[PDB]
Amino acid sequence: GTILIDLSPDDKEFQSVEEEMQSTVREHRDGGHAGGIFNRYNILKIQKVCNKKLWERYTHRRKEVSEENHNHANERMLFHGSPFVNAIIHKGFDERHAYIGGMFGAGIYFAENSSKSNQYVYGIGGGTGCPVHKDRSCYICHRQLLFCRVTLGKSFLQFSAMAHSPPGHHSVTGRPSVNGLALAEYVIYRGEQAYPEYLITYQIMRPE
Ligand SMILES: CN1CCN(c2nc3c(c(=O)[nH]2)CCCC3)CC1
Ligand SMILES: [Zn+2]
Repeated sequence: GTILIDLSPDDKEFQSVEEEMQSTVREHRDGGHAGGIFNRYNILKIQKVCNKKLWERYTHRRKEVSEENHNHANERMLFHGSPFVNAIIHKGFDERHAYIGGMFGAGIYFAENSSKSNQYVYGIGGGTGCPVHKDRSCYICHRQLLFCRVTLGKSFLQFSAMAHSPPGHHSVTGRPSVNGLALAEYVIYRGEQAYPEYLITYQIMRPE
């Protein structure tokens, strides 16, 4: 039941999603090993992901969380990078999309920094890079990220450099405690707490 609707570059919605993508690029501690060397992207396409059943699954769970947290879903828009982006947009997030080895346990991880999610497009640590050239810094091959609506509810705060949520919480927030420029990362433990709203197709750009 998934349909993908292309947004025009003239559409304010295209422009606001592009800006979130470009404006949350940072430098990574690996010097670009996992995700490549770049300061900005070439955005090729932004599509709205439309699935009624997956949307209703999300909103149902959002209302449950909200009623357990003084009517506050604590909903954010966050990036997700994965080799399984085609399955996510068709069947939703579920326990097959869980980072078993994540630092906050086996859940589904999201980032405020688009460049953080970019490191996972070709797999954990960037895998072996693009399928065509085996290059984690490929500037030719088209990459995809999801920009997702995520219900955090009561989030457990972890200060730091499928499982269950900590008791009494709906998610975990990984707060950076060393790299002053890094934005937060987040984990949910139920697929129904995220909806993949935008599919973004891009290339990373070689710095001049
Ligand atoms: C194969 N899995 C795909 C998604 N994945 C993933 N992890 C993270 C992020 C992400 O976008 N995808 C952003 C925060 C850091 C962790 C874990 C590995
Ligand atoms: Zn390539």
